[PDB]
Amino acid sequence: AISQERKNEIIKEYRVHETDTGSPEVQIAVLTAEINAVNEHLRTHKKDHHSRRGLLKMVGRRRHLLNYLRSKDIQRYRELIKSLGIRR
Amino acid sequence: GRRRKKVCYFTANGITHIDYKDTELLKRFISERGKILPRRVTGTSAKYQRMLTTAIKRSRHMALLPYVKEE
Amino acid sequence: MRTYEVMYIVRPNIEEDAKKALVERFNGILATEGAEVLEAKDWGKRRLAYEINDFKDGFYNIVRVKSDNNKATDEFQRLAKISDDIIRYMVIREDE
Amino acid sequence: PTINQLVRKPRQSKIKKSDSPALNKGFNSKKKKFTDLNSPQKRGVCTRVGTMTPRKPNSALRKYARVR
Amino acid sequence: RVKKNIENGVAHIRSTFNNTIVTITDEFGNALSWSSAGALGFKGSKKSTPFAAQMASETASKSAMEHGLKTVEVTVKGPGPGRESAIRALQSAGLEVTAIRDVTPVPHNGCRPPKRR
RNA sequence: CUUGAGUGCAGAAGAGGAAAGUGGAAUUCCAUGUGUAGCGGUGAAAUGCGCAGAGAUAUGGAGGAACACCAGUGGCGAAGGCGACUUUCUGGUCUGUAACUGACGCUGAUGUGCGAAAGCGUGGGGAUCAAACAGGAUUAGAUACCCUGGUAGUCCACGCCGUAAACGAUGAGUGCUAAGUGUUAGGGGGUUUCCCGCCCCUUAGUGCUGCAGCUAACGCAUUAAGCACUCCGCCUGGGGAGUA
Repeated sequence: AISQERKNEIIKEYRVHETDTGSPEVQIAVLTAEINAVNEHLRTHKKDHHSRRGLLKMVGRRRHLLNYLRSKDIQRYRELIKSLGIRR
Repeated sequence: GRRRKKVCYFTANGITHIDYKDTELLKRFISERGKILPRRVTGTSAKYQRMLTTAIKRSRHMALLPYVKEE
Repeated sequence: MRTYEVMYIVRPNIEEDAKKALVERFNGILATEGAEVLEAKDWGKRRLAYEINDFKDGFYNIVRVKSDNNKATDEFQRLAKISDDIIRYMVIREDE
Repeated sequence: PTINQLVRKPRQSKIKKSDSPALNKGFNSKKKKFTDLNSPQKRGVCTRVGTMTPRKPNSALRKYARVR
Repeated sequence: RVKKNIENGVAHIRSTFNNTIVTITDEFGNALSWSSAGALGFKGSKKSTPFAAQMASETASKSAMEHGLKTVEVTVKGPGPGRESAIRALQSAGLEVTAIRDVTPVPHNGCRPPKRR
């Protein structure tokens, strides 16, 4: 859907400190999983407008988080985009 | 204001109910004509008012309530 | 991942025990998909608030299931219209 | 407007058009080239003369003529 | 079959703006007898005069009691000004109507009817 | 560094979306049964329906239609619009939250999606409704309208459609600023049995009166049309002509 289960599952790893709430690496992992799920929904919901707008904003915000991870960091970004395979 | 109706009848209920388990509370929720005693003259908050109304309208669709009731 | 309830009105005209086998087989075809079935219960005899075809009486059955969008609501929404001894249904979220 | 869109724009005025189409000789008598001559006067002939009538009460009969 | 003799039928009352078609029925039910206000001389702008409804009710009620009947309900549909007066003169006309039922069953946002007027 | 942003936990939150199914009263049509004599629209009616049953009835369905109340400044939305029920698998709502990387933010040319209705291409439906229409009043003429029926299409599939009063002709976000005074969800404190009962503080919106302010006036006025800020578009008399 997702809920905090898979969220925490995929944040178990990229946390600079395991208590962090910025450092979007784990967060962009969550966003990746969630946009995948909503795209499955979109393939299920062929016509609408909510999935379109939601994917627009979500993927854009995650893109900007990556851009930050490319400006704030230089290796974490790439290592994500090769591991996560998103926003390369 | 505003123009809702009496509350605190939930002294033995709340916050969310029922949906259907007491036909008698629904007897007092809205009118008996099939028409709906409005939130203006029912009272509970639009969250609970809306949920109770969709409960009763389902009961209508559930045949637990008549969609329209005759006399 | 979600939760989903369901009501439905099994009818008085049909045989009570054959319909009982039918509704327990419903409990099967609902729960066997990983559906967190909680309880199914029979209202018993009652005057319908309004009949649909000829059914002055009828029985009700309610289920609670804590499950995603694709275990019971998907499958039985179709297995309900094929269900002919029964007049109607109402699947809902599992919150009451 | 915002400073940036002000920059990427000229804030154009509402410059008028001379309601007197006074295109004087300019390049009329060579190449027939249209030329905005603003001359206060050109020489030329009224090939026809006429007289439209005004309405009442002031029946001040005004006379016209078509000119080149 | 013709006029199904019961002592408690339903007197179906329609009173349009250019007709008052009012009839006796049963709860079974079926139509037995009626009359139209336009049919009864009141015509044109008069096809639904209050006394047109009154006398059409007279016809229908009279036929109802010669069917053999004392009590009767009223299915009062066509919206008219004189149909209620018709009802009153029927109650006083030897009929024992006790269920005054002016019926205008609205559908549930039923399909858009002929609306223009 | 953090609150903004993030996201973090706890909740609260729903006509939001689109797919699917379920019901209902019933437009209309029609089955059956009864039943007239007229229905019929009017000034008269014509017509048009119709005596073999019209108009009407009661029993029965059909199709398609949008869903009787709620409904409200409820709400969702960014709008179009979004209300029968349900689910689909998601989009969004906020209270609190401070979880802590550490500005990650900003509106947004181009681009660009989404999107009343009609119309329409195609392929179906057509239940109404319905232009045109004609019968036909009316009157040489009668579509003029008052009829009767029916009518493209409305309605289903996608496109074309992308347009409107989509209007608040109030771009967005920011944060400040008397009040009274509600709401819609929150929360807290005390208050008391759940204070739910009260009050009050704000959370975030949506009120009415009104400080100041400002508007030609109108009025807003914490939700400013008051104060300011980055970012969009328009407007340039009328109209000519949204038309070429």
